[PDB]
Amino acid sequence: ALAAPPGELTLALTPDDKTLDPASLDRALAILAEHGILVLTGMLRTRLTDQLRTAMLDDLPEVLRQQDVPTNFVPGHVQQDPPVRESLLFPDVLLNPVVYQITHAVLGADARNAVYSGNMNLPGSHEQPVHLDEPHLWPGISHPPYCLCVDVPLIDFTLENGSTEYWPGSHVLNPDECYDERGCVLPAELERRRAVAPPVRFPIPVGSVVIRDGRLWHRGVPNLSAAPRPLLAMTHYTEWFDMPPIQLPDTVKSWVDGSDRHTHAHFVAGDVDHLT
Ligand code: NI
Repeated sequence: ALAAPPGELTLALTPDDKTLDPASLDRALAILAEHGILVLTGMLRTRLTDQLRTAMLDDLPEVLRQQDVPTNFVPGHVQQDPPVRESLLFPDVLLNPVVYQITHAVLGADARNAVYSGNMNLPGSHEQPVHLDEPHLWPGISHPPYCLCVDVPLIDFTLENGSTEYWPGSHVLNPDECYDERGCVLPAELERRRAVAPPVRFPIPVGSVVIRDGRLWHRGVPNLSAAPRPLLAMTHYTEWFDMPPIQLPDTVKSWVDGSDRHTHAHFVAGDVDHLT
């Protein structure tokens, strides 16, 4: 069992680091190209993650009261958006300079964030099937990345509370008849891959940010703790990939809109209801 993120996937920062130096950026990119997953430690201040964790746990009762609680694949992996109230929208989270340095270098200067969502993994949750969150664009074709998932754990993720299983290097795999309509990986391909490059799972401390290819094979797993495990999730896409805009209150337009760290946003006059 791993006690920490593996050194080969990890770059250590502080919240004062606003850019990676050239050698660190090169390493970040080499990790993403080879392994499809990069763990950045020490990115976000406690003040921010505390507030986001508290807001998501406070919203959970409303989410659980809905008629059909929306889940990712199997019981206990609840889809839950974080609030888009002005007081909980932070430049260092939505427009993190290190994250965008990386996504600009991989996806281009006009890459844009188009997801502001989350995954609440409840106590007693089930095992998800191995899947990709975003598909390859044509079957049987090798092509470069068009999207990067930016995952923000809001508590310490442990082997006990449902730290995600990742399949390193799987982001480039796209043989024929590999994926079903839900993005789940066909069992024959899973087992062939396992023999060559087995999956890994490891603790990730709150304050970290995980950047990964949207095509990376992974699965959520059971949370065997007594506490819900919140993840905040964003996804950067090439400018040409069609996505609906993120609904944001126009009280953040001044700093969101016109930044060179792009967001595909629609700005609204009221407060936005993130939950319904
Ligand atoms: Ni997933």
